[PDB]
This record gives sequence, C-alpha cells and structure tokens, in this order.
Amino acid sequence: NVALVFSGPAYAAEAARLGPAVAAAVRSPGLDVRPVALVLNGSDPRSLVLQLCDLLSGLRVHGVVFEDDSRAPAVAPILDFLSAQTSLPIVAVHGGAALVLTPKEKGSTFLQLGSSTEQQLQVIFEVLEEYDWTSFVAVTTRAPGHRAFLSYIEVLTDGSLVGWEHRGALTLDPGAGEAVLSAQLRSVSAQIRLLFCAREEAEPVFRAAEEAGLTGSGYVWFMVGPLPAGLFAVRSAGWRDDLARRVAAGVAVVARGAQALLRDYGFLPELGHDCRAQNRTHRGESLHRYFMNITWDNRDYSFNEDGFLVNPSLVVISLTRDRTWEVVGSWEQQTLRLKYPLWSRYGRFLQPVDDTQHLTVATLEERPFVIVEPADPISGTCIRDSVPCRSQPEKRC
Amino acid sequence: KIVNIGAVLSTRKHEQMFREAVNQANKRHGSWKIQLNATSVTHKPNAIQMALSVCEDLISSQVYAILVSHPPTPNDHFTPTPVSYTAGFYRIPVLGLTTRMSIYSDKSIHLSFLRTVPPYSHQSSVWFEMMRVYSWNHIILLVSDDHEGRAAQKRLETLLEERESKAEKVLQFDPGTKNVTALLMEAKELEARVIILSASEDDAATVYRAAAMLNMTGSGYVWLVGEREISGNALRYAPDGILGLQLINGKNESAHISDAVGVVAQAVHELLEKENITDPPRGCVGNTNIWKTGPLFKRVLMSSKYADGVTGRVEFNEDGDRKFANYSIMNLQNRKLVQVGIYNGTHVIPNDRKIIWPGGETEKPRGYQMSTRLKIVTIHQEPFVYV
Amino acid sequence: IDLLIKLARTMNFTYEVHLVADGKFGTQERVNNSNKKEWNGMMGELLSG
Repeated sequence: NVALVFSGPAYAAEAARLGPAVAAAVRSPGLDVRPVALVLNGSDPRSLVLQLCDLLSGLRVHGVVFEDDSRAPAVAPILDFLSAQTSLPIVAVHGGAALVLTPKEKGSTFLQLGSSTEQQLQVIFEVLEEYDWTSFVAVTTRAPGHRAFLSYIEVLTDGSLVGWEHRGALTLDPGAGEAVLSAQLRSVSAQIRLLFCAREEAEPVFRAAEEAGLTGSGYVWFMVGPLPAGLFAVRSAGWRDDLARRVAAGVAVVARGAQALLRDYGFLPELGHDCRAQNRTHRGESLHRYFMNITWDNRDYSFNEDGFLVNPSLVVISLTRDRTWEVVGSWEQQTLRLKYPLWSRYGRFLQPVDDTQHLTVATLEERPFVIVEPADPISGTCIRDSVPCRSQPEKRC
Repeated sequence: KIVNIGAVLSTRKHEQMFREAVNQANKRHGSWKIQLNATSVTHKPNAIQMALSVCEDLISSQVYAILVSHPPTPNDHFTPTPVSYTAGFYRIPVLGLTTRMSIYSDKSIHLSFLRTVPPYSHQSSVWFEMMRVYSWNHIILLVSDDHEGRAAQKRLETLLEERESKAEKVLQFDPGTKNVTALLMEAKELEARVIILSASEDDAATVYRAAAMLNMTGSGYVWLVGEREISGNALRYAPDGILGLQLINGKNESAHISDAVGVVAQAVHELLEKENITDPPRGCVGNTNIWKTGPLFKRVLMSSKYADGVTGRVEFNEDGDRKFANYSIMNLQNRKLVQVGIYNGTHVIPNDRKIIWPGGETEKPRGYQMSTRLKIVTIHQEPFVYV
Repeated sequence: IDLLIKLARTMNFTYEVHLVADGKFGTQERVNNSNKKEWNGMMGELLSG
C-alpha cells in the first residue's frame, strides 16, 4: 500500500476526491494502489509522528507522498529522520519539503523533486549571455551555503571564448542600518546584481534597496534561493503541473521504484510496517541503490546518491507591471529555448539609465575597415574582440 | 516570574545534584525573581521515542534551553540528534555536553547547537605542535573515508601549508575494513615513518595487526594516534610506543553539569533589558509561529565570558566549542600509560619520567630514509633522446 | 642521457629510466567534473609519485 499524507487545511477539501482519481490513472502489473485522505493540520510534530506510525501499523503502507501549502521548510528534516529510521521511502512532490537539504543522514531514503543551487546557478549565466549581459555583480550575505556559492561562480567564466568580468561585495547586515547598507552598496562596477540570501532577510534588504535608489528600471536582479522592477527567479516548475499531475508523479516513482526489486524476485519488504514493536532495526540494505533509472511522461527522473533530483525541468520566471510571476522563457533538457524574440538591446526587459546617452549608429562593410562575420554557433554569442551588429534580423560580429 | 531551564540527563540519579546546582539561583546574578528549576527527566532508552518525550515534556514546561547528555550505553550520537531537531524546529537555542562528533559543527543540518566539549577534529591542532618541537617535517596519514575522518584531514592540510606545504601521502580506506594490507604495502615505500592514524576505535585494531606482520613496529617508526584508537580493544594488539592523546576534564559529567548551568544562569541575567523578552511558546498542542528574540538569545550564549569552572576558560567561537582544552599527552610504557606533557593551546612538556619509542629505543628516531634508487621520465626528441 | 650518466657518477645514485605514457610535455586542464584542474604528461607523473 502507498500512503498519501496531506498537510494543511487547504488540502483537506481536495484530499477525499484525489483517492480514486489516481487509482485508475496509472496502473502497474502485480500492484494495487489504495490512496487515503488525511486531514491532519497544525505545524506541531504531534500528528506527524503519532498518526503516521499508527498508519504504518494500521494499513501497512510503504511509500509516502507529501505536499504542503505554506513555504515553511522546517518540516522536511522531521520525515528525513523517519525515512532513515524505519527504512520508509518518503518522497515529497512540492511545498515546504521541496528545498534541497544536504548533508543527509546515512542509510536514508528521503527524496525531493527540486533543483540545487549549483544546478540553478548554471542556467542563470545562459540568460545573461543570451542578451549580452556580460556585466554582473555577485552580492550575498551570511548564508548556510555561501561557501560553494562563490566556488561555482569563478569556474563558469574561466573557460569559453567570451570575455567576462567579476565584481561583488562581501555581506549585508539587516541591523546595520539603512545608511550603512546604502554606503556599502556604492562599491559596484556593473549593472546586474545576483542575489542569494535568506527569505526573512530578503525583504529588509529590498526595503533598504530603495533607500539607496538602486531599484530603477535601469537595473535587474536575480534571486537564487518592496519588490524591485524586473525580478528573475527559477522555481523548477514550482507553479506548474497544478496538483493532479504532482500527486500522479509522486506515486509513479514509488510504483516503478518498488517494481525494481519485484522483477528480480517476489519479495514484500514490510520493514516500515512497524515503528516501536521491534527493538531492532539493523536490517537494511539497498535503500538507495534503486531510483536511478526513472523515466515517465517522456522525461528523465534520475536521482543521485545524496537523494535529490539531478535531471530537472527548470523554468525561468519574470515580473510584470501588475506584480505577477509569469514564465517568459523555457528549458527542455539543456536546450535554452527562450521565447519573446531577443532583438536589439536595452529595450527588452532592461532599459538604459540615461535615455539621452543611448544613441544608434550605422555602418557598412568594407574589408580593410569594417569586417562582418557570423556569430559563433558553439556558444550562440559573439566572439571576443568584437561587437554585435544586427543586420536590419540576425546577430553578427 | 520564574526562570526554568530544561535538561535531559543519563539517569535520574544524576538529577539529584542538578536540583542542587539550580536551587542556588538565589545567590546568583540578579536575585530579584529568578527561581531556577531543574525540570529534568531521564532520557528514553530508545532515541526514536525521544520525539514523543519532548513536546509533552520539555516545551510543555516553558523551557528556554535544553541539555542533552551521553547515555551510559556506547551509542553513536543517538541522544543529541532528536533534541537538536526538535529544538531547531522552534529555533530555541540548545546546548549539549559530551557530544564528541563533527556532524554538529555545520549549521546546514543543526542550526543551533553549542557544545562545551571540542570534537575529535581538534586533535589535529595538537598534532601540529606536538611534532614541531620534535623536528618532524612531513608525514603520511591513514584516514577513514567518512564524515569524521575527512574532518581531521581537511584541518591538518590547511594548517600544514604555512609550515611545510603539504604532507607526503594521504591514504584512505573504507570504514568497514577487514584484512586490507594493500594500502600498507606502499606505506613503507615513501621514507616517512611518521604514520598518523585516524581510524575508528575498532578499525584501528585491524591496522595494528596488519602492520605487525610487516615489522612496522620496530625501531625507526613513530605513531601519532588520536584518543579513539587507545581505549577498548585498541589497547590490546598495539605498538609498544604509541604517543596517543587524551582529555583531562573529559568524561567528567559532574563538573560539566555544574559548569553548564553557570553560563546559562548568567546569560539570563544579561538578557533582562527593555527590548523584546517574549517567552518561548508554551505547550505543543498548537504552536506554529516562532518567537523573534530566539536568535538573539543564542548569540548571547556564544559571547559569554565565564571565568570559572575549568580554569576559567569558558569561551566560544562562531560555533559551540571549547577553547584551550587540556589534553595531557600520554605515552605507553609497558602497559602503563604515563603522561609526558600537557597542552593548553601552546605545547608544554612536564616530561615526567622518560620516553620509550617502538623497538625499545631510547633516543627519538628521525623520520627520514635517503633513497639511492630513482625513477626518471624521458621523451622522444631526436637531438636529445633517441629511441 | 649522456648528461644523466655524469650526474649519477658524481652524486652516487642509481637510476631507472622509463618513457612517458601519454606522450605529451605538460599542461593544466579541467576534469569533466567541477573545475579541479590536473596536470598531464611529464608534469603529471612527477607530482603523482
């Protein structure tokens, strides 16, 4: 049996109707799925451990799909310990238990459908080079994982024919003061800033951003983890798939993951069927050996040894004048397909600081004086020691 | 009205003097309304049920901080784990004792934890100075491949860069090793003889037996070994010249309990000001929001200068660690661990008795062996190297 | 090789010659994982041991 656990009163209404809906949607040979509806509410860790353990003894369930409404990620470690304790593979599709957590406890089976910061950082650079946004600043403050945040920055621009440049501050303190923060933000040498900071501290630094006046239409921001115009972030289909596809996706991994051991031999692991009845829990093997060759809905869902997704479907989200989050581009397994045709510069998704100092020039092609060659197809950007020239269109050096 | 701090201990018998420690709150700082109460309970024998013995036990009694102690059974960090996850769920600061593990030193998993006992990873700081006053240049070290093993290796390499660049050869092995002498064969090919072991309490026994058959315990060899590879089965089947370390005030629960409550009681006094002093959430029936001043309270405990207890050196770095902990370098002399020095941050040698080295040699052997056999790489360049 | 014999006789050591495996002189490049650069050729066999 597969357990379906829902947290939050919002999902209480839809929990009842979701049971039979997925029973006939996906079927596997030699397996039966009996979804259940849970109405537990409250952030306290009382029902998450009493009912769940009783559920294991009650219905003898293996494989749990978890989803939450609020953006509180404090509940993820609660089941991570439980996953490593009773050897129960628990997978959460979206909600609070979706952010990547490292390191994980040894001998665990907790899985997440999310994207790490290292995976998220690489897709930002292709957005910069698409619109020729070489100038950028990397600014961050005290963060749990800022050590690898900067470590992966210098390695992206080390290679490639295109010439990049680096600039960045050290840290920002919310309690330092608006005047102090404004003074420290004056040491910049570019127009684009990449932000990686905690959610709680993100709002004060944005409120103090308008104090220094660095929130105009001439600047853009990227969020890695009041709101200035032109904000970008990556959510990895966070607002997509609605709800029916997510619960269907969660049970698909468990059903096909469980069949990995079933084809070799007929064995029913009921290790997770009890919590306190047996005083021994040494019996455990092949906890994470499986769940490495997963294919569904013409997509790849391979999972690494650590227990997080390594082949995601990233999507970029922009900001509109109506203060809404909308998908502008796309990304389909390393294709970098961007919609909204990228023609000209400083006119789309970014504007010059001074209009009067932005002027157009015209040129011709004379072999010893002006040389025109096509753009580099390897990277899709014009080579170094050259400037773009849109033939009024295409892009040429 | 009343200041109450929670704590879980090894046994109820260990709570008898804990009440005595906290009943003296009248003769402490402030002495206006603070009435320190033990509010202690013996830990569940099973660590899984500890999650069921905190919400209805600790948070229900209006606790500000929790103390977790090592169980009498030789468990593997079973006790401090559930407490940290529960305390970290409400962002209430927690501090433990006798928790010698390096997995509590990162805030990614344990956001709040202030232990007063340094982990095994700080032994490498001793090894740097211990071998410097003996004129030893480069080493070869055997390190277990796990989270604990690599913690010491990363520290030693970082410090050694400023003095003698890197080591000679770092050899790693699986923590479930059993009759693995392949890595030891190339160990006696690098003229080091300064072998430094960092295995577990039980894995080091295999190394000693494996190396004994290769006459690695004779003269000219020295062994720098941590505390974990001395006690238990490691003492038997061991070289007669181990220079292992130890801790002076370690495994002293009574002293730590008295010292732990001193800083906590003093920390409460300093927080009494005009700012937000909202009490931690009460009960575990309904509790979703997190108190604002919790992060502030944790910072106070980090910068507390308690000049009493263990020679009055109660200071904390950006993480929860002890400073200038005395180690009392130990030397094995015919099944008789004899101290040959003390450590207080700077090496001091109260050289009681004399030092015996493996093979029975009195004077300290060097860690070098010149090799007259060389291997040379050449390439095919016509005027220079024909082939 | 003629220069090698003179050094060994003067400094009293014994040698053992062997060619290179790859067939290169030496340069620094990045492995397929992360950017932890490594050497190759004659510069990568002296450092390894």
